[PDB]
Amino acid sequence: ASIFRCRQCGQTISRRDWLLPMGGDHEHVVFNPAGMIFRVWCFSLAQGLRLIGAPSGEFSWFKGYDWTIALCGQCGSHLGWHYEGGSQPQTFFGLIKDRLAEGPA
Amino acid sequence: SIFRCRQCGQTISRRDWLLPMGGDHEHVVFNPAGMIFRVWCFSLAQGLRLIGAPSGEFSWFKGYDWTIALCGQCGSHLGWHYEGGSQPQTFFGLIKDRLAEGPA
Amino acid sequence: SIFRCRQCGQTISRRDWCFSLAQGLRLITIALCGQCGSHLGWHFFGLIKDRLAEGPA
Ligand SMILES: Cc1cc(N)ccc1C(=O)N[C@H]1CCC(=O)NC1=O
Ligand SMILES: Cc1cc(N)ccc1C(=O)N[C@H]1CCC(=O)NC1=O
Ligand SMILES: [Zn+2]
Ligand SMILES: [Zn+2]
Ligand SMILES: [Zn+2]
Repeated sequence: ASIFRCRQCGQTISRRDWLLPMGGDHEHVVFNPAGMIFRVWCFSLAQGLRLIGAPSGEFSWFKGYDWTIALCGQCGSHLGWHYEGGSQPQTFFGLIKDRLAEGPA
Repeated sequence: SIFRCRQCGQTISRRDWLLPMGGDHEHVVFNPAGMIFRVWCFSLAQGLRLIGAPSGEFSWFKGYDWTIALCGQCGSHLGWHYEGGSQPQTFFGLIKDRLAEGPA
Repeated sequence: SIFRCRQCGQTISRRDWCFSLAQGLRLITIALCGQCGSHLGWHFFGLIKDRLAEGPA
């Protein structure tokens, strides 16, 4: 019973039970076109976020998925991205590990 | 999909250059210091600096000698170059979490 | 060459021992890693190879 909370405001976001091994690992170190590097943990589900914009396929780290920016729905901190439009799974979250705090349910 | 050094962005390898050694490009191995590594095998890499002389001692890959591979830019230890074997003669075993994957 | 739990590094088995002997498991048989409780296989010990790591003795 471990949960991940927004490090800025404490809202519960996801659960350790929901870690998802995308391509063999739940941890992906990635860089965007601006050269910013993120350590992303993949989760099946989340709550308490606000997904902003329409999904985009441009520069997706995960082939066959479109992404949307995920903010903490409470404080607006950028916590990662939601991925959709794929298969097995259809949808999942890539959340920035350093912006989360893990603790007891 | 390009692999860069996670510490500095040096260009290192490509997803196209992954090599399934023994049926898998990923090997999970431990050294005699008890460190566990998820090693990805690549046919080719660039931007590294190979340090020292090859050694067969404790090689995870039978028939190959290894040389330490640093990031040629920042000096971070990214893995090993393997040589002296067959099919292939040489390849790179890089530590997955010391790389960052992203756009070409 | 020694087989260890990939998740926590518990020693499980070796090259010399589908295994005939293992250590460090808890049989529930479903074989859990005794240390971290990862499902590593069943008891003949059958172990998920992808759930192991290999190194020197
Ligand atoms: C595409 C992009 C352009 C910018 N000017 C700044 C940032 C980004 C960015 O992080 N995009 C991310 C979105 C999620 C993903 O999968 N891949 C990406 O590169
Ligand atoms: C051989 C060795 C001795 C130490 N004192 C510390 C670390 C290491 C080490 O990582 N060696 C690696 C080199 C690459 C290989 O294939 N197998 C290994 O165990
Ligand atoms: Zn928040
Ligand atoms: Zn570097
Ligand atoms: Zn374990």
